[PDB]
Parts: sequence; C-alpha cells; structure tokens
Amino acid sequence: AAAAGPQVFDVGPRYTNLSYIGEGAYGMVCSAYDNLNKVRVAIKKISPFEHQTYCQRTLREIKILLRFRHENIIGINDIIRAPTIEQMKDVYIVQDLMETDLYKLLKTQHLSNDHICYFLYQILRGLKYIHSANVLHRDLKPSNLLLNTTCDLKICDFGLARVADPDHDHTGFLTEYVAARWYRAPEIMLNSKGYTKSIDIWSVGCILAEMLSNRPIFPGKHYLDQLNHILGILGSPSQEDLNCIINLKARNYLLSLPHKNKVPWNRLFPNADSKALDLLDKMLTFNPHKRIEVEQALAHPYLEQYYDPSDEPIAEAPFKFDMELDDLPKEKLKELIFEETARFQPG
Repeated sequence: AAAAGPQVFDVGPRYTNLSYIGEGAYGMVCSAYDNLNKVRVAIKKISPFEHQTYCQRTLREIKILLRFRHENIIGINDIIRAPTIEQMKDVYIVQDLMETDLYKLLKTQHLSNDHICYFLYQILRGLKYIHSANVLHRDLKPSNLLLNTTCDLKICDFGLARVADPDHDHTGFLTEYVAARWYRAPEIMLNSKGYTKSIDIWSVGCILAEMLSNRPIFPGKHYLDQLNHILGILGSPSQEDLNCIINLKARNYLLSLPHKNKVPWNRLFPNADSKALDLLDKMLTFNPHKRIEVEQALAHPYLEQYYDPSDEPIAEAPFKFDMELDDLPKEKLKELIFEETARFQPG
C-alpha cells in the first residue's frame, strides 16, 4: 500500500513516483508516472461514501466528465477503485497533469493581452460545449481553470454543476448559495437559483476582469457585500432592469440603496484592450436576459484571431433531464459511482 504524507495513496500497478501536489475535495492530489503512456499524470484520491453530499458531487462530476470529450475540459484518463462495492472506500481519478491553474498564475504572473485573449477564448470554447450539453458549471473561478506549460487551458471541478432549468430558476431574496462568492451573478443574491446559462457568463466576465488586473473585481466579504461590489462598478440598476425583479424583498432592497453611477471600465483597466472591455461590459451586464451568450462572446471582435465556430464543437449527448441525486441515499450513490466507473476495470 504505497503511502504519501503517510495517508494510503494506493494507485494501481501503473502509477509510481508519487509526489504530493496538495489537497483536493474529499481527498488529496499527487502527480505520478503513468508507466503505460510514459507521461507524468495527476491523480486525485476521493473518499466520499460517508457523506450523502460528497457522494452526489462525486457522482455528478464523474457522470459529466465521462460524457464530455473536449480539448478545454479536463478528461478522466483512468479511475482506480476496488473491484467490489464492499472493498471500495476510495476512488482515484487520473487526469492529464496540468502544471498550474489560473489562480496560482494570477498570484505571481502578469498576463500579456495575447495570453488574456487566448485563455478567454479557451474558457468560452469549453463553456460553449458545456452549455450545448444543457449543463451549467456554476463554479467557474480561476482555481477551476487548469493550465499546462504550453498555455492549454482546461475547465475542471463540476462538483456544483447542474442541468440547466431556466423555467424553475426563480427564488426569494437572500437564498443561500454554495459557489464562490466573488464570481456570483447579482441575480443569485436577488431572485435566482443559478439554473440558467447566464450565471456562468457572469463568472467568466469576473475571470476576464481578474486577468486584466491580477485582482478579483468584486471581492465581497459577505453575501450582500457581493451586491454592493457589483453595483459599486455597474451603478444602480435601471428602471427596466428593476422591472424584471418582481420579487418585492429583492426590488425594495435595490430601491433602498443610494444611487451609484457606473464606473467606466477604461477607468478600472486603463492598460486594457478596448475590445476586451467591450466584451467584459457585455459579460458583466446586470440583467441576465441582456447578458451576452457564450456563442456571441466567441464571435466578439476581441476573439477574432481565434474564432472558428466549425472548430468550437458542441456536445453530441446533452443531459436533457435533471439528474435526480438530491435524496438518493448514500448506498444508492455508492452503487451508481461503482457502475459509472466500471469501464476502467480490467474486470
């Protein structure tokens, strides 16, 4: 039983020279030498079967990532688990080794306008595929964007992902949310469950702004502070935009706030390409109805060096129906995880 910061990191025959590369979700991550493909790889140990919540996120992510096949979405190369449900306590997920992520890179590295353009292009190319599969990522943030040494970008972490459900998106004011505060669309704090594609475009807009300055654009300390940060830059919502918020607690909260004028993007980002700020403006639109769609963003002039819709594939097999994991008991979720991982068994 090969050990790492001894705990058990027991990874097949084929995965050797374990080097600890931090902590993940329900276990730890280590790089290793894939003795078959003769390439170094990332292996995540997942230990979720105790907690119903851990089981749902683990299954959701595995079902999505095995169905997706796209250059800008992290793939599962392999899954190591016991041959029986009884012996299965841990799952190991093998993925392409990505040396860094955009969080780590933004902490220390200035991005050129060309890198910002290329990274955004790749984010939106992967997001087009995701949305075309009727899936929302719901937790896009720099740490969920993996990069290698040749600047290939892959979206990861579909733990909070859901099938899109715009018909059922409405909710009351101050409804609890799980996804990273700083990347939350304004509507999440007002009247949205985050079941529409527009919530992911907002997150990408936030990431673009963070790429332009190396600092999060809306670093809210609390749930309503998130809103204050947003309205500090976009200014008070228009009457028309308020008219779309029929929820009285949310509308009267917004009406209670002092009037704020829009801060021009060119004032926050004086060194930024004007086309990037044009596209940022359209991604960070208050009204989710007026917010640019992924395919429109790809067609924006900022991305004209890369834009090729024939080379921006969509999903063959969208998740047409809700994945009803909400109140399956753990034991059902462990069996589905077992069944979902079966294709990787010599067995």
